[PDB]
Amino acid sequence: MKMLEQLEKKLGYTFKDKSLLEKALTHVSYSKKEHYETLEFLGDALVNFFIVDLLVQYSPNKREGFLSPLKAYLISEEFFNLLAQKLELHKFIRIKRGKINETIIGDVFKALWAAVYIDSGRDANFTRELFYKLFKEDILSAIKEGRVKKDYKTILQEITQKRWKERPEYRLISVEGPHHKKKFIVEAKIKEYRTLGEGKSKKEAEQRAAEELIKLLEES
Amino acid sequence: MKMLEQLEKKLGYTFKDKSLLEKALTHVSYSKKEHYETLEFLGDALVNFFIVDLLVQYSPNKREGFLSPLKAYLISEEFFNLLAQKLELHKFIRIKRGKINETIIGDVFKALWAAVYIDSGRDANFTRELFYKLFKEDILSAIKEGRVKKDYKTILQEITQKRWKERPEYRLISVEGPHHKKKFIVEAKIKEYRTLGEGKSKKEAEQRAAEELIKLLEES
RNA sequence: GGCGCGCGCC
RNA sequence: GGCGCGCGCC
RNA sequence: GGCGCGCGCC
RNA sequence: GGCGCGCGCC
RNA sequence: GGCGCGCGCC
RNA sequence: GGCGCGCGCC
RNA sequence: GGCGCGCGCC
RNA sequence: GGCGCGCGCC
Repeated sequence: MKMLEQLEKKLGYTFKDKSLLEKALTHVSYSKKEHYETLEFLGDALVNFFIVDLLVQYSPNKREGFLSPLKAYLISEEFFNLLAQKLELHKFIRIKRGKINETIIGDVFKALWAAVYIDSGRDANFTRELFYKLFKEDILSAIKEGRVKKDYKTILQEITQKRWKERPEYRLISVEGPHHKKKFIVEAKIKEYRTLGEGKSKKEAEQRAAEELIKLLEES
Repeated sequence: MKMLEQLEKKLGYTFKDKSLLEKALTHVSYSKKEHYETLEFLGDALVNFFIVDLLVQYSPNKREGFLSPLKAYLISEEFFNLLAQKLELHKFIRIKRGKINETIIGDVFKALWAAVYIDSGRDANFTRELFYKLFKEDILSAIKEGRVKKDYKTILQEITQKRWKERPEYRLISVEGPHHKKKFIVEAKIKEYRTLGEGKSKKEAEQRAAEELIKLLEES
């Protein structure tokens, strides 16, 4: 069967307007016109909604402070690539050699959903259910394991502990501003590498200091 | 008539579960339990989708580079407050004195949409149309006038030109990295105030330098 | 948009 | 032959 | 009319 | 560079 | 979570 | 009496 | 078992 | 502070 059919089968949906599906699979490098860009823009918001709606229904904790870290991972390039793999998107994409990467597979994943949405006559309910039918389980699992984007302090430690079997040091340099709105400046150190970071709390300051130190190291 | 009815009338929708609507209107300051937080989280993604879907259908230019600045304004606190005013949200919100502001009116606006969505049995199509019936025109107008969040360079100029009838100066300090991936460092100046900014293009560098200079000025 | 330039990738 | 990133001139 | 900023198209 | 849209200052 | 502290707002 | 921001101790 | 980081609850 | 979940190093 033709390639579009193969994907429609993996998708469990058949397009009325095949050009829509093909456009979602088309990178600008392969065609200056009718490529996935606009569908990606729409797909981004669409899928974001699908994910959040599911997250808010199945997350054990309904507090935003808890929902946010989960959502960050659930709408991340890493996770989208995980879901796309089930569809083997890579072999369907029309693109020049040497240009494909995970950002692209992610873009196409999003565009594809925008295409289905449009092809269905902008039926958000139908498209959402189609989405869940394919990925609800993968999403619930991630929510169950509480997967999240590792934070900077955690990332820094893993780095320094591997390359030196040592942990970075954080120290308060200064505190400014009104007592109910203090500004904290903290330094992160490893070996002779040093970086500063400011925040509204010591925790936040350290996070930023860690972020910078990671860059600094990565550069040297 | 009761307050919930007044709002349902302005909304053109009547809730089956009034507690849902009331919760969307309830700030944590008024009640530690059953306040709008989770609905705001869901409403944010929902409304974002409503806006983007409309933008992608009615924007004259379908390129992302063009869509993005419009979307930034269309999903901004400023615009949401504009749409909320039509509903007079402020008088329906349950909150303690001295805490309400535009971020809150924005949160409630979002929560309300999440509430309607849930109350309708998670019917995204119905809710979307309800949304458009009330705000499609306001959105199309904004898209027609091409409203966008003023950028830093523009903001800086307006500042310096008002307070000094003068324009800031930008100058290239240095350029680093591979020729196909240069790093630009630029300085923005006004009077003796000076700030630096880096970017992948001179334009971007200046933008960041302008961003910082605005802060610096605002502080002094 | 036109005329060019440096760099990189196929 | 085709793309990409940046820069300059009109 | 001038100066300048942003964006679109050519 | 040109033209267009938006805006600031004169 | 408990016991406190500085500050701010009603 | 009620909230908020930050910090400390267990 | 130890040290440390993040998050949740109490 | 305790307990829980995740992880890094020993």
